[PDB]
Amino acid sequence: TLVRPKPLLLKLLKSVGAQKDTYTMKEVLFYLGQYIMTKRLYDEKQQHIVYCSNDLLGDLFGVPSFSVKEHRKIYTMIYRNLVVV
Ligand SMILES: CN1C(=O)[C@H](Cc2ccccc2)O[C@@H](c2ccc(Cl)cc2)[C@H]1c1ccc(Cl)cc1
Repeated sequence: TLVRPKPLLLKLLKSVGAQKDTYTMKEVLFYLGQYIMTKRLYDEKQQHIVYCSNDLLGDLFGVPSFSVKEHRKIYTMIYRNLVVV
């Protein structure tokens, strides 16, 4: 499943080295994750928790925080920022 990220997500992916306009979900998650890890949006004590308030990611996802353990929720928010090819 190749997807085409909407402007805002494309901007975040490319901010961590992404170069294409089209990607597989695994590549999206990889860059999305390198973005979180690079910025250190996660909590040191509760490392599965992400704080993205006032961030590009918070804008993207529409939430102030989320847990990486909630896969369906993460998939939902990501899907809202891409069109499936
Ligand atoms: C599946 N996956 C990844 O591919 C990347 C891996 C990565 C880490 C560092 C540098 C490059 C690539 O991120 C994973 C991950 C990110 C953040 C947290 Cl808090 C936990 C796992 C994890 C992940 C990516 C995105 C999201 Cl929203 C949740 C988890």
